[PDB]
Amino acid sequence: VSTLIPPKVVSSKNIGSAPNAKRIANVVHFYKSLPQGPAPAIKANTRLARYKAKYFDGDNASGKPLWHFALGIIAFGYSMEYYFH
Amino acid sequence: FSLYTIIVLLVITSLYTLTNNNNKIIGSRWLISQEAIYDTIMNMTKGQIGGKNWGLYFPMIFTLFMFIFIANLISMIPYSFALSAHLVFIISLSIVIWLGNTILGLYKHGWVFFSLFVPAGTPLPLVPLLVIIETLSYFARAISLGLRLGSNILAGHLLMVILAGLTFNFMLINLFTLVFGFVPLAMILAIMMLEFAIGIIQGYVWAILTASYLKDAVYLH
Repeated sequence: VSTLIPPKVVSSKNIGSAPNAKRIANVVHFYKSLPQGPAPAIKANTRLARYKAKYFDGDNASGKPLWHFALGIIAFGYSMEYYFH
Repeated sequence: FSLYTIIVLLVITSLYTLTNNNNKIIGSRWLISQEAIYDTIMNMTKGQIGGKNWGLYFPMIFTLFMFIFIANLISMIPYSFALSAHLVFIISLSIVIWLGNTILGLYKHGWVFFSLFVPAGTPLPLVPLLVIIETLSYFARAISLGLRLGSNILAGHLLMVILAGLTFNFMLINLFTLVFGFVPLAMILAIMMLEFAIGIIQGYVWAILTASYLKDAVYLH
């Protein structure tokens, strides 16, 4: 004889179907993350890492590193050809 | 030649390892140069071998694709890395690919693989001729893959070499120091832009042909 109780029965009722499914996905995606640009890790110098933080950086990454690599390759090849040819 | 083949390994290993500053989702300036080619590869592979088992049989076509296109790229440096002017490796691995798709067909189909050389519907009095018509072309297209890439790359390498060697009297003693006397340099530059174009296009088209042979192998037509 008791009336229905919508706001009293919300323990099992969630927000539709998709919103409750994505609530767990969105609650923790924003929890454990850097606030703003933390840990840049820019500093690196290990020849390969020296190239990474010197010319191979993605801020520009223009053809200048490629031209420098080609210049070094042809400089080595000149001596190689002198040895061979 | 061994040290020169390691160089292309180092350059394309650095394509991602020496590119991503922090492995950002937005992508670095050289991560894009590889994800774009990956997108193109997945696109025309699902276009050509579209259906089941295409994903399982995509990766080796992909690997051949970068192999060939950076192999063509290194042929731009003036001491051109055109396989050290030997280029027989292309033929050997073309034969390898032919054996690979032959075994693919022989395992996926077996006796049905012999029906790959005959189409679905043929006239009865004319099938015994068309079977041998379609067979020898299939066994023969094991050098056609090699001579294509070999042709383009080393033909370019030796034509620039020949033009450079033929350019002896252009400015030292010849009084014509204009483009009339500098035709060698002009056609050298034109044929090098042509070389870059044909290298990239031929890498893409050989990817297409290898995907087509794989489609002929794993499926029946």
